[PDB]
Amino acid sequence: AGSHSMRYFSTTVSRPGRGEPRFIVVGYVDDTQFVRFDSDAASPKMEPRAPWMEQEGPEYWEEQTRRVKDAAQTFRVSLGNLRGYYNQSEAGSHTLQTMSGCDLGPDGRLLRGYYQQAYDGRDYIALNEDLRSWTAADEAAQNTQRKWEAAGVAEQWRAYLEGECLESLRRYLENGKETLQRAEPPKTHVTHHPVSDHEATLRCWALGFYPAEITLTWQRDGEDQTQDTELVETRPGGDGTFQKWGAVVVPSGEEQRYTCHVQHEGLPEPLTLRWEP
Amino acid sequence: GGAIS
Amino acid sequence: AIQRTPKIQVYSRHPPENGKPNFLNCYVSGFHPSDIEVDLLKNGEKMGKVEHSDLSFSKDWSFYLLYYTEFTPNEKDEYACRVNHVTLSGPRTVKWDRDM
Ligand SMILES: *C(=O)CCCCCCCCCCCCC
Ligand SMILES: [Cl-]
Ligand SMILES: [Zn+2]
Ligand SMILES: [Zn+2]
Ligand SMILES: [Zn+2]
Ligand SMILES: [Zn+2]
Repeated sequence: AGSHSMRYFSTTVSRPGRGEPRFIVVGYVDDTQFVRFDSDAASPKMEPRAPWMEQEGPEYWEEQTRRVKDAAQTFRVSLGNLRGYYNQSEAGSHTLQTMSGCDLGPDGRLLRGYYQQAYDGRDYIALNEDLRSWTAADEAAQNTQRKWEAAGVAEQWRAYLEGECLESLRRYLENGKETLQRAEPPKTHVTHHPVSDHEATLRCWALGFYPAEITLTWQRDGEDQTQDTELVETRPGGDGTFQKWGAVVVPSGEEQRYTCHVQHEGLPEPLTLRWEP
Repeated sequence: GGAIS
Repeated sequence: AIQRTPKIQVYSRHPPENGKPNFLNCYVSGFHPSDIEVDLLKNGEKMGKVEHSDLSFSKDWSFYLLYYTEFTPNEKDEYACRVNHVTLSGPRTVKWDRDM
């Protein structure tokens, strides 16, 4: 594909009276998970979660583990500071989430770099697209913004996101190319289930596709039936692929007025389906 | 990295 | 703090056929905070050998998890996923619909 992404998603969750906050990190290339870390594991280390990662040598895993353990400590201290900023009790559990990563564009350059944090499920602070400034989501976060501006934190992220982030992504894309670079088109079909003598559910299926981005719409007389379509969230097959369906309930006598349209980057051109008894 | 909030 | 209620989908990896080995999936998404309880049920009873994905989250910071286990569907057996989360009045149970 012309563009690719790498992301790390970390979750830190405090548990007052029950030890250190738990720390979980997962990394993704596009929609494929490739590593994990869990501080509650027997002997916490960064671990592969895609087979093409297993060829990285031990020094790779040692450095990633060092960096994650570093982050874990930073984020535990951060949880303490944030409970201060927010005047909160030491008795309650709180959650710090971070996202970071890079999009590689077809010109081989950084399409966009990211670093953002959330506290208890809400935006807290984000690195702006320019990789030189911050958006604080509230007054508490302005504490952080001020500290980070003074410490030149943005420039450190800019260097990472334009350099090592992209270099790493390029390497993973090469090491995993046979699966990461293969867009698998959805297998599609329509099912039909009478709900009465007079109406039926037409369900449009898309199965086994990669990546997860897809558009599935029902149309009648060339117009989207979005407000009559039940559309489920795109969901994992469990085998690295994704699934989705969309359904409409229609009068039996007008079943052939309905067509399902599917768009996927793995498709030469959009598909058009219909109920075919 | 080391950037505490 | 925000709270969001879990969405739940129960489904098989491959189209189900009686007597053929498959995978039973319960995909739980859009929830916050992250603590959550998920059980796969066979005829009302908890299945063993249930695995789950590593905790991740979406653009809106809401979490998602896939719970899954091997199964061989037959007409006699009923399957379901039961989810408990702080945002719920009580556990939500979603039956597997094998004919979609
Ligand atoms: C400080 O906030 C630590 C953030 C980690 C920067 C990414 C370094 C590259 C290795 C991936 C580790 C991801 C840990 C969340
Ligand atoms: Cl740790
Ligand atoms: Zn590509
Ligand atoms: Zn070493
Ligand atoms: Zn049916
Ligand atoms: Zn577990």
